[PDB]
Amino acid sequence: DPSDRLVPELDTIVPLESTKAYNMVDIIHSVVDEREFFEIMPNYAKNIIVGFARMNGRTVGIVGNQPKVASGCLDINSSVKGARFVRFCDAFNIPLITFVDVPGFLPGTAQEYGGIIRHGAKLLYAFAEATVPKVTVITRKAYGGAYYVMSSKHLCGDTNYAWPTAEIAVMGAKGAVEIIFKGHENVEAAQAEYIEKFANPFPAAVRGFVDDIIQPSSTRARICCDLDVLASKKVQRPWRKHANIPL
Amino acid sequence: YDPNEKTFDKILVANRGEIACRVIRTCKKMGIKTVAIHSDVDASSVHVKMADEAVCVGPAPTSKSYLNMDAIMEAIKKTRAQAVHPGYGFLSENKEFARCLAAEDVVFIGPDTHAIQAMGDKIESKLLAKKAEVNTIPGFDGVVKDAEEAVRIAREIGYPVMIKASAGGGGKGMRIAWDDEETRDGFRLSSQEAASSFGDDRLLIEKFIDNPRHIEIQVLGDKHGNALWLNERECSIQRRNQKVVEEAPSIFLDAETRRAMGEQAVALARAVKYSSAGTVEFLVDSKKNFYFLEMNTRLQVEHPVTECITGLDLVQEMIRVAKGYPLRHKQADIRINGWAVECRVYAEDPYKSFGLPSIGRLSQYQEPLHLPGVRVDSGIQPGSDISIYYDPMISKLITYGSDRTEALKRMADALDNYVIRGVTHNIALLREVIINSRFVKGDISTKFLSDVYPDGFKGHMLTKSEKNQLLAIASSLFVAFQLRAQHFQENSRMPVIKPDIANWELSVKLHDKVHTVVASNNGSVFSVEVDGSKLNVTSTWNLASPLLSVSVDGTQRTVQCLSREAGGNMSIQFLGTVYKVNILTRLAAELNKFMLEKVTEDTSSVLRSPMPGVVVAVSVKPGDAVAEGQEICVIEAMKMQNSMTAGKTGTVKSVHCQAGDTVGEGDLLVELE
Amino acid sequence: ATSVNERIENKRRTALLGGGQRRIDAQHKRGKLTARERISLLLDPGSFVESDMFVEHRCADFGMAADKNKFPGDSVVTGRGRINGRLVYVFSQDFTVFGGSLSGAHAQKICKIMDQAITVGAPVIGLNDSGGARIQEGVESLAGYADIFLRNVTASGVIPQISLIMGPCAGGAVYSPALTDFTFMVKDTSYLFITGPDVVKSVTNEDVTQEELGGAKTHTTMSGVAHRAFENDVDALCNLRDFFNYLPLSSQDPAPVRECH
Ligand SMILES: CCC(=O)SCCNC(=O)CCNC(=O)[C@H](O)C(C)(C)COP(=O)(O)OP(=O)(O)OC[C@H]1O[C@@H](n2cnc3c(N)ncnc32)[C@H](O)[C@@H]1OP(=O)(O)O
Ligand SMILES: Nc1ncnc2c1ncn2[C@@H]1O[C@H](COP(=O)(O)OP(=O)(O)OP(=O)(O)O)[C@@H](O)[C@H]1O
Ligand SMILES: *C(=O)CCCC[C@@H]1SC[C@@H]2NC(=O)N[C@@H]21
Ligand SMILES: [Mg+2]
Repeated sequence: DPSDRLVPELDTIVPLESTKAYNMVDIIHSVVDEREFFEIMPNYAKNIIVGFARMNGRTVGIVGNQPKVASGCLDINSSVKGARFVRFCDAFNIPLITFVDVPGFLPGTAQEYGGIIRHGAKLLYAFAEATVPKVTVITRKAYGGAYYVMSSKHLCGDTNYAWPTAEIAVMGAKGAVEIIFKGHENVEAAQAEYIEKFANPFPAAVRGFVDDIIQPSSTRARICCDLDVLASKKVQRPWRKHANIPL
Repeated sequence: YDPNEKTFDKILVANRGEIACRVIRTCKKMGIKTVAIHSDVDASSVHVKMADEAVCVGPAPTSKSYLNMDAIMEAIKKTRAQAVHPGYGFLSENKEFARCLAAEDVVFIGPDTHAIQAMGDKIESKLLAKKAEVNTIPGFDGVVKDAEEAVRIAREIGYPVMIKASAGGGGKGMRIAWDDEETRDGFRLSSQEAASSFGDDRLLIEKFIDNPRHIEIQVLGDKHGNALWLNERECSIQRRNQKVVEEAPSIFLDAETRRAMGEQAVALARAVKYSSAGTVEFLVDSKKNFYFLEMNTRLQVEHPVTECITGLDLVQEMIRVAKGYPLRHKQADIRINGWAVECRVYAEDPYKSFGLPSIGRLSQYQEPLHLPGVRVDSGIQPGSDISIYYDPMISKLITYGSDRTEALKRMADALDNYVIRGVTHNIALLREVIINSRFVKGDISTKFLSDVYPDGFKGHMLTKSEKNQLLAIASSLFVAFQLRAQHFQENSRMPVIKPDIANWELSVKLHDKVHTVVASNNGSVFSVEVDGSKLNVTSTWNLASPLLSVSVDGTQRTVQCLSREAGGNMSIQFLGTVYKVNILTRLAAELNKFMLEKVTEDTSSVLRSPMPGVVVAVSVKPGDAVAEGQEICVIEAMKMQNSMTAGKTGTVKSVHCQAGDTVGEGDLLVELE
Repeated sequence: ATSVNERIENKRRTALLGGGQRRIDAQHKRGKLTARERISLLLDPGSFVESDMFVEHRCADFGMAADKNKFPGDSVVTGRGRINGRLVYVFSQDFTVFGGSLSGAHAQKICKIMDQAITVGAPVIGLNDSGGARIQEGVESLAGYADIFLRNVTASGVIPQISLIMGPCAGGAVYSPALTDFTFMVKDTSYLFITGPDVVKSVTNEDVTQEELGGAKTHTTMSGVAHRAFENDVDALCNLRDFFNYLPLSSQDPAPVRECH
């Protein structure tokens, strides 16, 4: 299986409007070697996908958001499911690949009473601790804290790319307009000017938060290349007996 | 392809798919700026990116995007277009489009409105043919208005009487009847179905020719009163009165019949004053008696195949004629060059109803363009999804050669080397049709698919030698996968000791039988003993390429591996048919004998809401029979709608929730069977 | 006449009064102390050393460039000090300036003090009172959060980290307390939730108030997020000093041994 294989079928898998959904497992199958993917916990907390695959014959760990199930939102179960998989992959020198399409954290009294804060911290900590190579690709959305929970550059990420349909924002364009232009209350033009500058990956790109805006069809050909370079990655951290996971 | 002559600078193509791609290609070959229309869904199709520029016409449905005349008019107005090509279908027969189009300076590339209105209706075409002193089906003249009239006419016009609703088309509104009671009941049924579908309410009743050959003559009329017949074609292989496999040089027909039919078609075209490309369909019986059926007044779909035996670009000649130039060819210049056979590859399941439309998204798509003598016409690229709004057809595959046998062999090779993954297609049907003994011999009628497979499409019944070849190939693939799994990079801390197993003793379960296989590996050679018979398999054993070529006992085979599980299940496409084989080791089979059967009943009758939210819409009601993949109740939740689907094929027992209702997580929404 | 010295004095007097006087009156009306009062209560008298006093936000969108939207300190007071003679780094979020919402400068100051603490090997105490993240600045604000979060994960098991929630805290400013070793809250004035009640009503369609969604009782009795709750800010800071006396300054140091009677 050549490492330079093109994947044109991913060039239009993301629907035009953010309202529709798509299957992330299709992207994962199109990207990995021979489309062979060993999914872990496939039936539990289905709004997140974790598994083992191969890139250029090297074992890799795949994490991603599933827009089909629960809109791709993060909750307690998905956070706990992802955190331990990431920790195991980091403990045994296995690279991590992340596909990001997440609108935010699931709200409600149930999530707060169950302690969504602790488990979201679990996932954030798991991604921040990793010293293995990590590659992130943002497909459609990254809003709120879920943006940097899902292996952002600011957690010592290695390479991050954005598809042309990426949407990186602090929070929803509307709610941002009313919270910023509260006195203006002229969303007719306020939203139009907001969706022209911030409803696009250009802000994070010009700040350098993403390395490059790549065509989807080159995804695999990029990732393999990165995994060939990052194989010698070594980082140093302050000494400690062990850290304090927020368990 | 002379570019010196002046021709229209701007052409708009009012179609989509393969035909739009073909017109764009032939316009680029002759130096014409092209315009392509497209709906919102098809905004990234092949013909849009191949065109110089494109104009969106409207929403997804064809009744609002490509059938919207006003959008086409404004698109032509803005783009300064000079000509328009309708391809086939859609507005190619629209008189209103023709008149509003001729209202301005732009010209319609095709036949005149007079021919369109003459041939749109069936009875007028039949009476014109009668006035054209050409052979026709003996049938009633006019429209039958009562069942009693139907039966009294059926007394004399023949016991095997066919009733056809006037106008319309597409294979509907046609039905065969035997008895007078059959005559009257078919009359009434045709009446209400024509009212519902066509709305014309006019019925044409005529004799049904038994076991006919659907021959077709391609004519190229011009503006100077010249008609040329471009040989013949055969479309006998039909499904629901829709053609699937075609052959340009018809073997049953001979030179004298060819000349007679060509002269008849030319005379009919001159009578109708046709001034573009078209086709005439005849039903040749056993005794070489043909009768006029329909003269298609547009670019016929099966046009490319005759090109392979003539060498003339039909679209180019249509454009040149529309300009006004005289025909550059003579009747004597037309001849037969080699052989050409083509098949239409649809996105349908051939196992059910001989092909029923399916939907999906194409994850993998590759055509055998590298194979010799193969032409592929397709508006399909990887990532293209098959929808319900349009014709569920993938591509058209044409093979040309010196003679019939070479063309059929190349067609079989091309079908074996065709990669489609994402939807279900009818490649198995086409390959079995081309390799059928009757098809090779030459005994074909319009009932080929019906009589050859009476109980339905079942798959390629493979013989003993073919079964041994398949088992050997599957076992060799299994052993190759194991050997690849044994290969690791050097560790230098815990060295790997590769096992020295020489013989692999496998149990291969196929269909229902179980076979014992002994496989041995020597380099790239696999010596496989299946039930005593010894075979040798050699290949490069590339486990990642979608197409794998092997050589079993000298015979070269091309197979695909569409699925593979660690349990032992494997789906392999061999000779066009997908076979499921379960491969285990002998010890694994002996231990599996103890395993108990797992009964799988499940529930799949309770639907749970993923989160609290407002159900945007519900498309089901209690008592709706639904299957897997169909959305049940789309729920809007936090600027995102989830189209939740049923787990199994069961009738909807109850829809507890309704549209515009707010629910919590895991509430009672839908109960199924 | 040199305007540099008078400018320095004016900027100092503006920093000590935060983002205004009527805002401070409103803060005290709700029973809440200001950030500098909290720092003064927490640390030993005459031991606070402030850092990044004049650091300013650099956003220039939606009118943030106007001097009316320019406040020295930028809604956070960071520095070092001593509790019972032992060194500790501290930051207090000033709700007066833009609701205490995070920005580039805010996160930079917090990250600077955290880096200094991990360099010398001293604990970090953070008094959280932040309405959220400055949304006019945009994506950069998120980066701030993430930077802070990274340092938390880097400091876990190296230096003790304590968080005291003394006001509303929503959005991404709920994960820094979660990543720290211990979290305390003040009753009836502190809130911890990812999304406010209005969003919950819009999405889940259930009407709740702030107190029952993220209040101290909720997070100390049925959520397991907070460790203790205190009646008011004075008692909370006294108990924080008492608790701080227990811990070692770093994982390299042994357990503190006192004099016993
Ligand atoms: C899609 C629908 C949406 O946009 S809802 C989610 C985002 N919209 C918001 O309003 C969230 C921020 N508003 C909030 O009230 C905060 O979440 C919380 C933590 C609850 C603050 O509680 P509370 O003590 O009642 O503040 P308040 O409303 O009385 O106003 C006081 C000052 O605080 C400020 N503040 C607060 N958060 C931010 C923020 N993220 N960015 C900028 N400023 C913030 C407010 O501007 C307000 O300023 P001022 O003193 O009224 O001039
Ligand atoms: N009089 C007839 N006797 C026997 N078979 C007939 C007769 N008329 C039609 N058929 C059968 O029906 C098939 C389709 O008929 P026909 O071409 O009229 O349909 P259609 O849907 O209008 O087609 P098209 O797309 O060419 O307009 C023919 O190929 C032939 O097999
Ligand atoms: C779109 O309407 C999303 C609304 C949910 C808000 C999410 S939740 C977590 C993030 N924190 C925040 O304040 N907004 C984001
Ligand atoms: Mg017809």
